[PDB]
Amino acid sequence: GSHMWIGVISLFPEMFKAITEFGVTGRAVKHNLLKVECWNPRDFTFDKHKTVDDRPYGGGPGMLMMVQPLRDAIHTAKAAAGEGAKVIYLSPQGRKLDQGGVTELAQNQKLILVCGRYEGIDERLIQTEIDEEWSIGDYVLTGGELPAMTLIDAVARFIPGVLGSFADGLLDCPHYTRPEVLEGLTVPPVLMSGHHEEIRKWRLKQSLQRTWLRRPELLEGLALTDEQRKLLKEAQAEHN
Amino acid sequence: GSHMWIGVISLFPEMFKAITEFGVTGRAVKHNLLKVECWNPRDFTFDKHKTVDDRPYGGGPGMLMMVQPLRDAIHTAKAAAGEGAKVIYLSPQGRKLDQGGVTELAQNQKLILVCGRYEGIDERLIQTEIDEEWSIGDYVLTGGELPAMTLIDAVARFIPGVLGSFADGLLDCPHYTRPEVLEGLTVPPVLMSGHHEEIRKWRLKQSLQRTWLRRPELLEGLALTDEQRKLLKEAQAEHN
Ligand SMILES: NC(=O)c1ccc(NCc2ccccc2O)nc1
Ligand SMILES: NC(=O)c1ccc(NCc2ccccc2O)nc1
Repeated sequence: GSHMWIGVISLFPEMFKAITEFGVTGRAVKHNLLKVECWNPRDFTFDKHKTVDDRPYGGGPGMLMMVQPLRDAIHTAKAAAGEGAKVIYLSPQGRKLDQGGVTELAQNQKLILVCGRYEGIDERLIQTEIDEEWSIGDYVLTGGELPAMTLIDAVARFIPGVLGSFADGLLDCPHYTRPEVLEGLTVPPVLMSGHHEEIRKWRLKQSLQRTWLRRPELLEGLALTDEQRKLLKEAQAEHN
Repeated sequence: GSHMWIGVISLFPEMFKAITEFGVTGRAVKHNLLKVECWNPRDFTFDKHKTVDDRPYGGGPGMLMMVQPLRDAIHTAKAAAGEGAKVIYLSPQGRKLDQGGVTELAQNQKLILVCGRYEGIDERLIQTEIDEEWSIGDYVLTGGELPAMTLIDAVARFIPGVLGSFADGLLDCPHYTRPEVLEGLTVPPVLMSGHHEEIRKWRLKQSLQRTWLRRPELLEGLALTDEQRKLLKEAQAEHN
């Protein structure tokens, strides 16, 4: 229906088996809700040793991805995607991914994800080939593959049919399952009460309290409902 | 030497092949700089159908991980790790991972990473079994495996021997490799000059400018050197 095609450019395409063969994303792939298609720059080399890296001008300790195989791999993915595919580069210099950003990217029916290795890719390729640069967080990894897979997994959840408290901007409430007592610790009685409205308000209150204690800046981004304002006040009063 | 042991609790241990079999982390594993060891809660079930999920008290659409197999898997990993292993739970409610946080976690010789699935794990297990809760970013994924792999990859880079501009808190400068001209776009002459000190100052200036334009809040966290203050001022003047 609202299926998604994701093209991937990567020197290690077999890494993507982690999402295409397992769990909820693996089911999405098998049910044709999600298609992940990989192109390896190594297949676009012409020298005997299939060289995919190159030295940076100006010197420095690191290598970059070699332009010609990377560029040809990208052009080949773009031709397969046809019109309307947004090309994304994963890097620490990119726009910081968050849930609102995930819902934005989920609007695209087609994506091409370029996974950098070594010190990354030539700046002029970013200018000529990349539409948007994104980061999954403020840390450095050995490659863009885990960030690409993270992005795929996150947007996959918004494909209808893929799934069987972040939505209103709060951290999740605590959850409990069997047994009723675990190392002396009991389940909050309200969760046993069967009183659906009390349970809803307890969970909402807990989410508000948790967000306030752990991530108070997230509250500032919100326009709380009357009910949310009440429950948050009660929680802060009980904490005091 | 300063090798690292990482125990992993996961319903999909084969996902970790993505880091243990490929690239720089795969080399780290083969060279015994990094050891990743997985325990699957499914192996700790006793019923015919090997059930690893359970219903949450209070109702709700989701499932949680079943306590008994998860708990037994964790205890088994802890016994293998011996003393000094810090147990980490990956979740959106956790401390936000950044590079300074990565360098903190990299101090541990032993880690145990618990990967949640479904709606996560019982709150009382977090209290009784988990030392620290971490998030790789403000978004929701289908499982804690990609966050665990992200964390492993990031800390792996600080293991001596694993590697062959974030360090001073700035975004990276632009990088260029062959060819000298790419779709009309030329390499900045300074990078061709062989003038090492000019090249260093150009790169530093670019990093400062890039950080200022894309991530100005990161600059506020820094105490800039005289040189950095000068180059940033020049860059802002040239932008104006
Ligand atoms: N925070 C991130 O989203 C992220 C993305 C990619 C990455 N490493 C590959 C790479 C390294 C350096 C430059 C460009 C690159 O593509 N590490 C972290
Ligand atoms: N931002 C993160 O680090 C992150 C970690 C785990 C995750 N999903 C598994 C899971 C989902 C919900 C609750 C607990 C859980 O363990 N999604 C994102």
